[PDB]
Amino acid sequence: KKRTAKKNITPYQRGIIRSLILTLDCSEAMLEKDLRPNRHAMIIQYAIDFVHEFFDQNPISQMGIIIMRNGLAQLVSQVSGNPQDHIDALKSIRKQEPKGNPSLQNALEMARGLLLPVPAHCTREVLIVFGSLSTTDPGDIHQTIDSLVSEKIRVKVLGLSAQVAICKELCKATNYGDESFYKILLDETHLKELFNEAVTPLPVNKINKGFTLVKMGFPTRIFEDTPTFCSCHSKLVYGGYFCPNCHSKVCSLPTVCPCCDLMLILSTHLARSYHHLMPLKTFAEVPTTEKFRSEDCFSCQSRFPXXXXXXXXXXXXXSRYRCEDCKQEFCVDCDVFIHEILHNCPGCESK
Amino acid sequence: MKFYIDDLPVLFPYPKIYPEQYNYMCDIKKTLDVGGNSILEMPSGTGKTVSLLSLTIAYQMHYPEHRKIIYCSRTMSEIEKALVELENLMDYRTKELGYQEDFRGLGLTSRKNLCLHPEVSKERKGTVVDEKCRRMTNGQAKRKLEEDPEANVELCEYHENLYNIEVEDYLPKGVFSFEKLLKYCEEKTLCPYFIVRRMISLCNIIIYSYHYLLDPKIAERVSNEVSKDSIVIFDEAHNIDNVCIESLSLDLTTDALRRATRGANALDERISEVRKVDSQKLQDEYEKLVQGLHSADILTDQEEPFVETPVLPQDLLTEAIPGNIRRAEHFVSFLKRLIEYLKTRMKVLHVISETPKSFLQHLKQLTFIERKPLRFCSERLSLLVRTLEVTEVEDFTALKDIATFATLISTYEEGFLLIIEPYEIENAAVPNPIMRFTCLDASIAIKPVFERFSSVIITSGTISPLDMYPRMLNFKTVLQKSYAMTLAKKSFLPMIITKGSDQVAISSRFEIRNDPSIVRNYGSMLVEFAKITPDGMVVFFPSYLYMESIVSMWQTMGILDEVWKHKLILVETPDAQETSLALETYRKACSNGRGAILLSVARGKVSEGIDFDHQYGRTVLMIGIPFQYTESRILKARLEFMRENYRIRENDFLSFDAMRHAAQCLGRVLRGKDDYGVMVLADRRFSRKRSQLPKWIAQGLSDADLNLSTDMAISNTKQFLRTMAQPTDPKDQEGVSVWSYEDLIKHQNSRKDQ
Ligand code: SF4
Ligand SMILES: [Zn+2]
Ligand SMILES: [Zn+2]
Ligand SMILES: [Zn+2]
Ligand SMILES: [Zn+2]
Repeated sequence: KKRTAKKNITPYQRGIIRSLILTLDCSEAMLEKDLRPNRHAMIIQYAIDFVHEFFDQNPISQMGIIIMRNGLAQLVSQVSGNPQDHIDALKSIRKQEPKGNPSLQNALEMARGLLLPVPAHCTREVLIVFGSLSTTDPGDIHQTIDSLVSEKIRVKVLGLSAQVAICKELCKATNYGDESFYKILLDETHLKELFNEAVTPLPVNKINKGFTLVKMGFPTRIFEDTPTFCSCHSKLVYGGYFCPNCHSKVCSLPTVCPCCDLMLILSTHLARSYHHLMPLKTFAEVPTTEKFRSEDCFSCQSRFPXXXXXXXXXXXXXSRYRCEDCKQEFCVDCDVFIHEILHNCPGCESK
Repeated sequence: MKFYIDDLPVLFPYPKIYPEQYNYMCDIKKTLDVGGNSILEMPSGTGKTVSLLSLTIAYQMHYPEHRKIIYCSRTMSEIEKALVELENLMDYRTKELGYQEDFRGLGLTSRKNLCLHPEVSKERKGTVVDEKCRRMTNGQAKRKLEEDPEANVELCEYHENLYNIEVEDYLPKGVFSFEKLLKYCEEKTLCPYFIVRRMISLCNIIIYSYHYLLDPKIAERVSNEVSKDSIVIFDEAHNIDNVCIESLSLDLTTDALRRATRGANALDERISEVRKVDSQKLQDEYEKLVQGLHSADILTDQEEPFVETPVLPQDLLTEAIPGNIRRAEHFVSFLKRLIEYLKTRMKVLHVISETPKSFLQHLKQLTFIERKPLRFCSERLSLLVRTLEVTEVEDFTALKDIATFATLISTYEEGFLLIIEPYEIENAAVPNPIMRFTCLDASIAIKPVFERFSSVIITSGTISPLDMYPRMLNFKTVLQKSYAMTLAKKSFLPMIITKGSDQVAISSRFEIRNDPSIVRNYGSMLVEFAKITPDGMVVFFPSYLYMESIVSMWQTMGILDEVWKHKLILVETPDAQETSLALETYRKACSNGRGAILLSVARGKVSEGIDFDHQYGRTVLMIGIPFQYTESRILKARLEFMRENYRIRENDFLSFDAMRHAAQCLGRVLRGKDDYGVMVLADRRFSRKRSQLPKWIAQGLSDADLNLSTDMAISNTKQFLRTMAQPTDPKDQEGVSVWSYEDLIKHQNSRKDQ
């Protein structure tokens, strides 16, 4: 009894530096009484959740946020590399209330205008969030879809309890034909999982486009405390970072340089990407009576696995989900937490 | 695929199949080997088109006996969908096998949809288009044009290039569908009408409307080659008896009688002028009557024959002179006998129905004019018109209609019924008398086509019961099976909304007008869908006039406003063109973002020929039930003959045909097994007749779906579409109910030979 991705294709190249733009709909549709508080406020909630999720897991990417109201679409965040701007924007939104209906075309076009200064290595994806049953366009739709996917921008949309095959067709266009991006839901657990997978870099079978280098340098922490002075907010900065060549002071941020305009991280972010470079073979649940390994966990120490024949119960799940390339165990919580947080296969890292 | 039914390779153009399809092919072949009729059910949710065409090509190419196949759709649109479908079948067949095709199979509808001449094309009424392509390319036009070169005569020149290149040979190889046929013919600036008309003697399959096989005035030019040993299918033949009794129908009204006075006086004028100028050729035609029916130029007419044949295909005919009518002036005399005897029969104070013979003997007492000469009305008229090489027909449309009338009434008896209502009560107490007349037995009209052909195939996406038709049309069949939709997933929720919000038992059969209880009931139902439903939703109504009263008083309600906030309304309208423009705009909108709604009559014209994909079709609603005795008693006497002839009483057939139209409109929403949506009915009566709903449809009806409230139904569709958007595709449960390529068919069936 398993519902598992049979082939976890990940050993290649996914979209890393993603210029992500969630779009929001704040219309009378988001009011309606089908979700527990509402669609609307719950969406604000899970959107904040995604802000943290994304900027954690994609801590080298950028973001701007746009909402839609009253047959009009409204940006709420300039392209920002500080999460809290998005966070407090979302706060300022939640208290504002939805009205009217989404002018989908205007949102698409605003986004189109936004992601233009993004270079090649910076990749372009928008993120619809939809709960309405209709749009309001002022401009020819498939016209703008043509422009969009002609400028190489796949989009992931998350509609609510319906289907709108224009969304599927537009996505299939944006996603080079192949479609998986019109994920809509039927439950709130379902909703958050949708988010969590929206976080990860997204490959399908990549169009072999330009692989361009990216150049940068690294700043250095400061020593003097009283010497408070800033050039990125022009405020007091009691100690921080120092552009490798431009040698300006920068308050703590992974941002691009504000003087000679070059990117500045340390190394950690590369390491997160590597954790998204070679994920591991899935821990296979060892065959029930043919496993007969040592009776505990390896990664943790979990002596439970069976009761040795209780006719039904023990003969159920001889749960020893152990790795593939290392074949070294790890209990169910160990499998979940390894594959979840620290993929870090020690048994496979061990040798 | 290239598989077998134990005897024939099958080049199925899809690697995939459905088990029901193999059931279909097996039983249909088992028929064809013993040519018969064998009424069946094939769900339209699967496109039986491909099953049909694939097996038919396999059978025709494989067995060397029947090189010709007849596939009768209902309309031109069904034909062209099948045309591109067969084109795909043929392209796949060539792709798999190389080139074994040598295949030419074409359809045909009319100049109205095929007159490649632009000036003629700009006209709108198909009768004038017919006459105008006649005159423009007439066996007479060419002559007087050629002996006398003048700008008086013209031609499409499409007939010219036809004559030049086409009528020695055929099209290159293609199955030129209306798209491909019209494109190719335009690139060759050809007359596709005459092209197919001449081509008839060579196509390996043929397709056309039911009418071309049903209206003997057009179902006349059938050759034995196209007839003798062809194989004949009917698809969506459910609503056929309508066409039968229509083909044998003739109503009247006396404004046309004034038009016919105009025409017949004009004929006095023409006979006067010609006979004074020259009666000699008229005497030539007198001796041509004296030699008989004059098939020498009454049937030997490559373009001449003026009046087509209302009678069955020349079976109910003789050949003698019409006695005294040899004189065309006697002829016009009896023409007036008719027209104005019709006029004196036109203004009875009340309704009167007539058997042809009863009123016929009546007329003889009133005016001792005789039946056998009377039949020759149409043919004599046509011949005299040709001998007058006339320049106009509009004055004589009434004359050809009356020719048809007299011919049938002098011809047909004891199955038909004249009826004379002195007004339309719909606008009662005004003069609108109607001398309507029609048949009552469809089996009669069908009988010649059954008589010619054994291997006849009937299949509609509605048929139930499979016995009603054998009763009505009195025919032998063998394998009368309905195919329950084998699906391991729901994919459709039909539900009977007997209870509204107020749980009021609902129907439109209360009346054709308003009763704000049911009115707001239905408005609430509608608008609640309007919110919850996504793009693509059409509900169907019992009657345009009823729907009209309801819609007007609903515009009076704000009930339009919320749907106007969400979706797009499209309404039905009597004008064919603007109805169609609404249709295409609906389609574009629903495929686009803004959801669009149509609403319509179960009898409505679109419900005849237009199918619905996932996009355009999500939630259909049968408000009330499509009954008709709102309208006239022609159906009353129809039922009278029914009962005294068939063991079927009124209510039985009223229910039967109402549910026929119901399922007829239902079937559209589904395209392929990735198809789904809502199906709702809104009336109390649908519980009693749960069993009259076709097999798969009834399977989708669990008794727990009966007489639901509308709010619970709202919930039902809520969860329903929540599910439907989801990719529950194990594809390991799809093998058994899709029979994956070349294997589960091979595996199961070659094992299933048990
Ligand atoms: S058949 Fe030829 S002449 Fe007649 S309408 Fe068509 S194009 Fe014109
Ligand atoms: Zn700063
Ligand atoms: Zn710098
Ligand atoms: Zn463990
Ligand atoms: Zn391992």
